[PDB]
Amino acid sequence: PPDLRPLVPLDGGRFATSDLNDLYRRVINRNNRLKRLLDLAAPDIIVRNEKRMLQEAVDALLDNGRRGRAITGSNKRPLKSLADMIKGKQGRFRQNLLGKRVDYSGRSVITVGPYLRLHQCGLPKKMALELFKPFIYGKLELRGLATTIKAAKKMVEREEAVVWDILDEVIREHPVLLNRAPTLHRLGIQAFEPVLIEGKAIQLHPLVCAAYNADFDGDQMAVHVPLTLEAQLEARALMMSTNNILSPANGEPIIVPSQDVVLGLYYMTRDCVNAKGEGMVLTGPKEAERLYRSGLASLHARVKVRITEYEKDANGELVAKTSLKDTTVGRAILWMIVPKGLPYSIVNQALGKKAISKMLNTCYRILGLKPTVIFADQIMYTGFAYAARS
Amino acid sequence: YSYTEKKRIRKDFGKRPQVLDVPYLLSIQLDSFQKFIEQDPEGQYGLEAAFRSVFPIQSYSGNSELQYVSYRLGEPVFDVQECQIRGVTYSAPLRVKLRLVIYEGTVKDIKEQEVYMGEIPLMTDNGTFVINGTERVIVSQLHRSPGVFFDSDKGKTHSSGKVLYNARIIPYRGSWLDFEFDPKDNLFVRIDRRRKLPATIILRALNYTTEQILDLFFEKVIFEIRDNKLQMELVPERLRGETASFDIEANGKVYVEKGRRITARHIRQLEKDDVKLIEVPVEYIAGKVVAKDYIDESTGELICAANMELSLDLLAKLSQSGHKRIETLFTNDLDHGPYISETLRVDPTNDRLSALVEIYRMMRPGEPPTREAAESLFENLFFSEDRYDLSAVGRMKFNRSLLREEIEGSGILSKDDIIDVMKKLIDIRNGKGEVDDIDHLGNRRIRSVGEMAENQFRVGLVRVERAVKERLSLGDLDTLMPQDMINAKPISAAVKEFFGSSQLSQFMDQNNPLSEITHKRRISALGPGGLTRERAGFEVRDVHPTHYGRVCPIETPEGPNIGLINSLSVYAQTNEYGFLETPYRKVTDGVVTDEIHYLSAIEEGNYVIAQANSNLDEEGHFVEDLVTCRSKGESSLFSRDQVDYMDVSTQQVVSVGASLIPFLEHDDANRALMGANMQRQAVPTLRADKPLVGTGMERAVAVDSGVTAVAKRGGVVQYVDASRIVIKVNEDEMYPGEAGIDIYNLTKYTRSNQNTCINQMPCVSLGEPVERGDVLADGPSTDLGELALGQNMRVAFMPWNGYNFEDSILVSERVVQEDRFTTIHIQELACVSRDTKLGPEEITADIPNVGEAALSKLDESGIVYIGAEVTGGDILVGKVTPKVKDSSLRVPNGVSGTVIDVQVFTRDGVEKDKRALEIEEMQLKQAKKDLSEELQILEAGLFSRIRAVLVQNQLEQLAEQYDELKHEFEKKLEAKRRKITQGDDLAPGVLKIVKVYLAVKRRIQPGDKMAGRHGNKGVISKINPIEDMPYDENGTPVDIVLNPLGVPSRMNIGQILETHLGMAAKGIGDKINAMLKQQQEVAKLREFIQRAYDLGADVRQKVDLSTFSDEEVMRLAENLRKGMPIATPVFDGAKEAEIKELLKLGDLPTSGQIRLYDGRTGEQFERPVTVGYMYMLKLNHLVDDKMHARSTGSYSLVTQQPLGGKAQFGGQRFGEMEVWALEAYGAAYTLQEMLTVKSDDVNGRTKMYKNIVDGNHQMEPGMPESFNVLLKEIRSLGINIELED
Amino acid sequence: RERMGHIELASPTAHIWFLKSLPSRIGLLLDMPLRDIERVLYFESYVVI
Amino acid sequence: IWAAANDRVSKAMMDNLQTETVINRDGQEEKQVSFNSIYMMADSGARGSAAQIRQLAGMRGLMAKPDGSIIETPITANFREGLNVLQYFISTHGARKGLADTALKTANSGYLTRRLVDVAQDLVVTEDDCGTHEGIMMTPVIEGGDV
Amino acid sequence: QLTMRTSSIQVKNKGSIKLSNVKSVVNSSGKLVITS
Amino acid sequence: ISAASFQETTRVLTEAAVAGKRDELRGLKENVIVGRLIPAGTGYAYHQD
DNA sequence: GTACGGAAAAATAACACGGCGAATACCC
DNA sequence: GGGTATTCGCCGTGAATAAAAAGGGTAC
RNA sequence: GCGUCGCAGGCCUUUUUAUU
RNA sequence: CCUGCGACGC
Ligand SMILES: [Mg+2]
Repeated sequence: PPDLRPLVPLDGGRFATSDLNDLYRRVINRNNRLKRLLDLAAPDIIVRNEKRMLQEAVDALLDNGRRGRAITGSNKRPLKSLADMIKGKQGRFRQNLLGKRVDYSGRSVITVGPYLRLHQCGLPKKMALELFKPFIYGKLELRGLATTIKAAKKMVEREEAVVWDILDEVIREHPVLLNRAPTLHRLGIQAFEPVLIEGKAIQLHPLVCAAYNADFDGDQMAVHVPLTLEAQLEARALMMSTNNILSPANGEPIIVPSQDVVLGLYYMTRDCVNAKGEGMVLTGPKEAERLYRSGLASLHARVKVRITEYEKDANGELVAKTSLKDTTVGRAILWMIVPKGLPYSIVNQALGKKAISKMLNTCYRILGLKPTVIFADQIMYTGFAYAARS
Repeated sequence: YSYTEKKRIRKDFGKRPQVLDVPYLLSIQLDSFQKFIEQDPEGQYGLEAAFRSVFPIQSYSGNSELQYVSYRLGEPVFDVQECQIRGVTYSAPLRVKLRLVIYEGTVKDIKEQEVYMGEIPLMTDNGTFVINGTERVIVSQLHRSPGVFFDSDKGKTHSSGKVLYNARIIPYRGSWLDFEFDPKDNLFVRIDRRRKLPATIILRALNYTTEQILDLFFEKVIFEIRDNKLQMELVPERLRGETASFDIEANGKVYVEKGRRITARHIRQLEKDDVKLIEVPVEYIAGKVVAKDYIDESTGELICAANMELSLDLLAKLSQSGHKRIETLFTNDLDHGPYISETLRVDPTNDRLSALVEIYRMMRPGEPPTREAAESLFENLFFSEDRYDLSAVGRMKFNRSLLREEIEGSGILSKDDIIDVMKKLIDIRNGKGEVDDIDHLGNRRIRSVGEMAENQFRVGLVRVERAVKERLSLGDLDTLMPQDMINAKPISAAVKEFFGSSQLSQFMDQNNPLSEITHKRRISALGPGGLTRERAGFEVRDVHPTHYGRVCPIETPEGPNIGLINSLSVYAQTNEYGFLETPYRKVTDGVVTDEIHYLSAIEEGNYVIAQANSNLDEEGHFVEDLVTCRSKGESSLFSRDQVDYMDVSTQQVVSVGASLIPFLEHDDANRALMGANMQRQAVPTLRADKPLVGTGMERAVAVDSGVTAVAKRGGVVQYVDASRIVIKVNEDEMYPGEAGIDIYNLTKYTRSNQNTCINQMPCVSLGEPVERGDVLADGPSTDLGELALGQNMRVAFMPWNGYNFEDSILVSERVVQEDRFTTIHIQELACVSRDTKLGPEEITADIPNVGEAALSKLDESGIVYIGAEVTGGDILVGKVTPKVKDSSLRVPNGVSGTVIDVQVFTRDGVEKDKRALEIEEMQLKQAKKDLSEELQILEAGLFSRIRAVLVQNQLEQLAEQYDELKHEFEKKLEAKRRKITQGDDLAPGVLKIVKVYLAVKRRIQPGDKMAGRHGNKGVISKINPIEDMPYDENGTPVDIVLNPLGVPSRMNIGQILETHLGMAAKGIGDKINAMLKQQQEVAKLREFIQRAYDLGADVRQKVDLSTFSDEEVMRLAENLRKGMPIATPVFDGAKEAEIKELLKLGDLPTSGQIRLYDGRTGEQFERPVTVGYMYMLKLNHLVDDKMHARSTGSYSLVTQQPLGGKAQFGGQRFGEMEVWALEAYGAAYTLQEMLTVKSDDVNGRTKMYKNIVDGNHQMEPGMPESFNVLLKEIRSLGINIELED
Repeated sequence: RERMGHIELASPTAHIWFLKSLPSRIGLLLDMPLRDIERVLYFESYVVI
Repeated sequence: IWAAANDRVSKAMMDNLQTETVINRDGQEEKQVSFNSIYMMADSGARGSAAQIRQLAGMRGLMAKPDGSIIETPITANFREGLNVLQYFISTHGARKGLADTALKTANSGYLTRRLVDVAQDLVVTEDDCGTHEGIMMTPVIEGGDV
Repeated sequence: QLTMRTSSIQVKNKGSIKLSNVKSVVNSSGKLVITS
Repeated sequence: ISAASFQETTRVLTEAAVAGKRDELRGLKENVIVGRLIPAGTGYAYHQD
């Protein structure tokens, strides 16, 4: 059909031709020459060469390059036949069927968001206004502020005050699909909740950078917007970052802390043989935090803190105990981050990287999935807080 | 010290003295184009060789001949400044004088006239080419040198690990002749990688018999027959490596018994015995091979043929015939192998004609064989000058590999050349020989602009002489002139094809002078006749030991082409044949001399060269007993009285871009590679800022590039302005006739190739003495003649709340408020008004169906005003097309700016509008002022001469000279006005083209890519306020907070040394500023600056302030109040102890770490942090040019899919890996929505849009259109595929 | 974009997919080598029927 | 002997970097773990390993050739003090080899991943228990040195 | 993360050996040879 | 369909033309091409219901 | 300045590895 | 002379995207 | 809340650079 | 056939 091989116009006025149109023109011209020569009762020698040229023209139209030499026109390059549009990387399968270009998508440079949670990300307002056009149009037509769709389009293009309120209303519980360019496994496309920020960069959580394998030296990521209820439920239940905490290749976690968090938790949980406030009895972790923030006790000082740890060794219920531990000031401050089900022997040592990894493993093994996300978020928060004070 | 360097002297660390100045960096392409473009006799390089290799032209026995006499280049109609603003090619007309003779012999009439054959583009003095207004750079090529090479299979084939050798002859132009082996030990030959043949076929094709073949490749063993006992000739060297199966007997003495091994003591006994005739039994003779044939003088029959085994019956037949001497062949297994014997046994051909038939059948498949056709084909392969040719370097490399004394010869091959190549291949196979490296720089040449231009001119000239011969065959003479035979179409076509659309002809990066000076000095292994970037291999990408001083190892792009795109070194040059060379100081036995010698790659391996940084006793001897040197691709410790040469400098190994990194030896090679790659991507800011920690090579980059205004003649500055600088030339450099002044027109705000702003700012004052070579205007990224690629700010290395998590950079708000990273980007919007049917197009301002609010910015001519802040969706050039329809030029959505310049180009027949008249009036006013300056200077001089003669024919003579000068100036003004109003050429069918330029200022923001000079890149995450940044006890906040976590992992310690040295330099600058702020005298300031310059141990700077005046010391102090620049060399850099002394010179601690207080809370940090100054750079990876978003838009025609790209408002591509990641989940509805509704289904996406607008989240799957296109395309191939139901 | 046309050839032609793609479908059905069919189709040899 | 010298240099550097402290408890000194930033960033596992500290403080050691062999003259200096030209030109071989290997591995990795996906795209869990008795015998793999 | 470019045994600990798939014959010196 | 979309489309389509193959989807890649729910995850429950 | 589109010179150009099928040469 | 069985041609394969130019019919 | 009139657009191949 | 623009009817 002619729409599958069109003749495009140019600015100069000359209509440029394609490869298939040239091959079809060659085949039709050779067939017309053969018919005109057969009408005039030619001898066999000329019509044998004419039938041979028609055979070569048909073979060049079907698959140019198999038999003989591929014909070149004005470019010293082989022409495209009907078989070149099906096979190869630029065929209809790998370029138009297996991988396509989709709507409701964007792309920007990623940055770091320390204040974000594990299930949310920072989305710019200039991208959220473009990716959520018909939702804002439907909400403006429902609220009655714009009866005509052209009035709603002009209200969005003018960027009025209620447009940002509608955009904040249609984004609160609508997830987006963030994706990096090399997708080696299934953790390269995760779902997050958009947070309207000011700027042109995407704020990414620091804990998902190990799963994404993306630092912040110029990396870019693509966003996608689900529209149907089934797609939103598949993003919330299957593709959410809080649901993918174990790798399906071997079972190891993918929410391991990076260098700044383990550096802060290593500097906080250490001790020296002589410091300010060494050798005093403390009544709890709140007095340790008060003595650290008041400037009367160092972060590395061997003290005696009365702790209250819980243990769930019974049939589901938790049993409490109270004793005097020989610990430091920073480990008591980190003990407020640790939940009730975990013991005290996992925090009384110097926290490296595998120690925090096995701490998160023990928390996910004993408590479950829901406190583990809050524990990892609070660990990242206190690591970023105590790496700056050092 | 010149007048430019005396304004601000950079403190130069380093202990090694410089015995050789840094040469001109862009001299390679300039010297190549000078060798190509100049007039040179004796048939050497240039256009003369191309004209002599073609002319004279002979006809087919027509008694006619067209020969070449001389050529002459014309003058360009416009210079470089006008071809860029007009859009034409800066070329020159070629005028060649030919001569046509005719014989009956003798001649009867000679026709001589000048013939014009195309135009060739000239090279700018900076080293560029103007093709269509833009500047291009022809990249040099790195290809294999012509000659002969021997390689090894290294055991890949045959799966047994057997090593196979081969030999190939690569000419400069012609067919290939490759020789190969067999695991069955058979020598083969293949031409142009076709089906292989035995080498005896091409031997017999060169008129060789079997006896001559066995004579050339084997020795003769005389086997004579005596009366009895079967004597034979014995050579004692032939029995080495062979067992003794029989008893060796001679003259009754026993030497070696039966079954005894031959030891060298028995060989020495055979030497001492002096015997050559032993007894051999009959069973040993049958294992030999006969050499030639034997015929009977009485019978006359063929007993045995050549190259066959011996038997007892044929031995008896030679015994009865009376053949005394029998010639055999010597066959061994270590030194002489029977390869040619098995090659003759494999070859079924036994004639020259059959060999020619087989060669014709191999080269021409499917063709009827003919003896004359095979004779014409075999002669036109390696023995015809037209089809085959070897250069002088090819003949030199061919004769050097075969151990020949002569280096001269012909371009075609011969019989003895192929014989010597086969002999060398046989000796390599036997063991006496070795293969050579392909990666060696002595086997690789370097092409340039002139050689490729000469090759394209030769292709054009042979097409022209083909057309001339075909026109001379059909026609007569004595009625025409030699102008119609010469057609200037193929020469101009080949020249425009080479200069316009080529793999090595690319645009020059115009964002930095360093990017230009590294793109011009670029060596590429790709191109026509080179390698391929995806099929190169591991062995060609690594760095060779012969790359020392010739190819930089740390300057290559990372990605698809690593090691294929190399950069030239600083002191590296090019030989006469095309090989690389580096200078070496000649070291005699008495003293290390200073005379340099350019050694090539082959000459480097013979001598031994000491290290670059080897300390001496300042007289010329080595203070160490053993010094580290290199002899043949390896480093070792050598004696004192063993060296022959020495490195001339310590910067000869790195390139120009790699020598701008201070403390390079303290960084890893990967981080240095990343820093040298990212140093070329910087964007110039509003104001240039000098580096506090530099090297000293910045002035060479700023001067050798064409970005600054270098004064041609010294003198006194007469008139200073922001657009022009007038220089009054002194009488010492003035010409004796028509003395004048120099006028430098500064290049103001305009668009470069990378959509950036290039601008020249003046740096001189009124009445300032300048010298020859001093700069007058500072271009982009240039500060007082240095290279200022970025800004230097107060830096700190500490984590700040996770805002510098992986690579992120925390920038303060004072960096944004001072606008020190604001860049100017200029775009170009054109409006082509073409001539079509139904009347032409007009640029009238009366545009229908638009309000007057859009026409308020347009003038009466229809063009937008200069200086109007336009936005997205405004009419710039009002254009209508008669059917009237509207086709005016509008601003695209998303871009904006300010109109700064409008250029209007019109044809000769079309009447110009008011804007073109205003532009021509402004250009005529500028030319009138530029002529009137010299006019009033000469008028003042002539009136001074009138007053001199005054206090009567001399007055009349001077008045006649005054009227002659006025007439000459009027003629020059009329010529300039005619050159202005000469007109411009356009495309056929185009009336006029109007171009609008938009300028915008892009500030810094979170998302931009920042980097340094040590490979430490990052993206800004948050712009922090000034009250939240950490501060010291004095209250000075930090501008940039960096993360120290990347320092142990990525080993780049040079950034911390640069930080400490910049902190010391800023401390010295703040002490100078504190001394200058209070009222201080000149003596204390002078002695403080002298004490600051005298710091260092055994430095070679030696600045003495006794020769400086008080105004010069005050100007130097005002230039040093912002910081003292420090020159830290590449490997001769400053040590840590000198940084300690420089920190003790100020009020700063030696450790470089100070305590800081928090800005948010106010408490002191527990540990001191490293606070200093680091030269930062802003790359061309801004976030406003990368952010894109799309809900709905346009779709394609064939496959109903969204478009691709930001400029077309396209969408992102959901590739196959994202589909696999969605299939790895249970997300089936999301993949169905991505594949059908969001991409393909038109009815599905319209129903989905209507449902989302109405408020329903429900979709219909439908059928994708791409599957229907696939079904229609498979169905057109004659295959029936359909969906059944 | 869905309607097609046809070209009535004056002489029959062989399909290149069922001839050149190894193994040859015409060469295996007729039990003939590919070179002889290439000589017959491109007018270089005769064949008796 | 150069490998033994490099091992002794690394051992002395690690022994100098472990304690590095003479601090008084009440009036007498006592050794403790160092609070150096390099040792704290290399010991906690944040960024960098022991080989990075060996190349930053001790000698770099033996370096290989592009042909595959090892140069007998090693790099007796680190990145803290000044390297000469030969010790940089030696390390450029390994840097270029690593960069070329990283640049050329990705096409083969993508081709292998594409072939594995297209050969294993049609295996979906459809049942719960087919009722079979076949199976493989799980044993720990032993090569001869250790498990 | 992978790569692309190209007489006597000693025990580690104390334990009894286990010889499987071996056919032997007792010699005169008291050693143990393998005929498999 | 899965054999032609991966590699060597010409010989696979030639064998499918000379053999007369009837291709049920029964998989992921065949359902990707025609644009419907794959038999995996929620699409498996859709195919079951 | 409108009109058949081919094949022979072009002073053409020239990858490594692997699987499958055909011409052809050994071995009784 | 039938059954092998090495050789030698030939075809298929060689990651994934964003920007910026240049050319879309040359002859007699 | 839609339909009629007019304008602009839907490309292909090759080369170079940059990023992951 | 789909987008965006300008105009008009009930
Ligand atoms: Mg990155």
